[PDB]
Amino acid sequence: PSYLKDDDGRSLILRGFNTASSAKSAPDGMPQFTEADLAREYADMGTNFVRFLISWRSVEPAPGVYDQQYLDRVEDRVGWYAERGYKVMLDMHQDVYSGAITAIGNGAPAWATYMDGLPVEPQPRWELYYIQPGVMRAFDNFWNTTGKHPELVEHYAKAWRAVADRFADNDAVVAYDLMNEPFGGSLQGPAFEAGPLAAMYQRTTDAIRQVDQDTWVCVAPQAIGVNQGLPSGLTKIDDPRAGQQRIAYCPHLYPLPLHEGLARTLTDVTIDAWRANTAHTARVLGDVPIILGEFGLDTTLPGARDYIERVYGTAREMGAGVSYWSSDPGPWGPYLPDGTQTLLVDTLNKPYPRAVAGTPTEWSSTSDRLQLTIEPDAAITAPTEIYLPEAGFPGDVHVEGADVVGWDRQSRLLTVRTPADSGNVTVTVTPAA
Ligand code: NA
Ligand code: NA
Repeated sequence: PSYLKDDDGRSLILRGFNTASSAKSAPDGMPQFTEADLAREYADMGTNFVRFLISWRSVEPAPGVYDQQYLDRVEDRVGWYAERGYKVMLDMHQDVYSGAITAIGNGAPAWATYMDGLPVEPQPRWELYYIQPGVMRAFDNFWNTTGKHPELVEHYAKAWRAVADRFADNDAVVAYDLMNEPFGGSLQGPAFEAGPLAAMYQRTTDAIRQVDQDTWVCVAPQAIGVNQGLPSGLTKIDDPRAGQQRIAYCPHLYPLPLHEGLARTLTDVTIDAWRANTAHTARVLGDVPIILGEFGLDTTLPGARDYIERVYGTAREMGAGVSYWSSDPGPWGPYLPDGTQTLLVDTLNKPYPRAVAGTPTEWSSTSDRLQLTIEPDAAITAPTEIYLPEAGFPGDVHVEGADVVGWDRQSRLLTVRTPADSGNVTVTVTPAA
């Protein structure tokens, strides 16, 4: 597998949350999430990544007019993450196109929503709004399948350029996720993914690269079908940056059965199919890094822990980053509304390598042990950086295979140094006696 890298050339293993669904309908575009909430997250789970929801409607409230005060608010939040050593992926988020479809949808500004008078009647599940005539038309207009709105993708690309212009020099931002769960309307499958979807990604990448040459551009397949383990027809996106391509692949995982009986078997084979397809499309895109941009479930469902642990194990084997859906309060999230921890906290709170001085070829961890094998890179001078939870590591560390450079018992960051001229190096970290 391939990895995103920090400025020191270290390979990044990304672990965090989507923050947050509450942003979707917030008048000011911000999630109901405070700096104290982030402090709690970090203290409880030692996460190092966030998929932070932004919105086109907040970026471009009128055609060609960008809201710099909104971008100030996003920058403020990114600062909270920066102060705690997080890396940030900005997600241009939508579901069901726009709030203006009837609230139910979110994403596009009202001026960019053309339903052409076609109906959007109430449905028993939110996902079924996607196939209502007015919503299908709004998407068909956006992709210019109707031929009536070529301007919409151009506006979208330039809205992304405005965001990239603000964040190009932001050391905490590592990725731009160009579109949440792309939906093709009357176009579905390769006709959509290799057609207007890929075309929008190319135009948007090109626009972004006018102002930001180094942030990873992350592209998703269409969500319907592919979320459930079907193949993607997405095609390769060109990166005009000088030097190596910085495109990454950011699919989601939402097995149909969602964890017991035949449902468990179906979910397990879905993971297998999803893995094979994800690996294939990551190759098509140029042997690119993978970020599992969303997965999640009601943690109060029997079998939830086993599912979660299998997904993280799979991500680890694939060298994938993970942003769990989501940090929002409730049974899916790490905390219930009153602040009580769910199953997720103890499940996610395990040792992991955050930034590796070389390619991690394999690793494992339990509550009181981490082992990591590194393919060396002599060019990297920064140490390997590892998270160790206090539960299992209440005092000092015992490290075999590396020299301890620092052990910060407050931030929970262990830094170690390994030789680069002795082949692959295995580092094992356990609690001091
Ligand atoms: Na409109
Ligand atoms: Na950056």
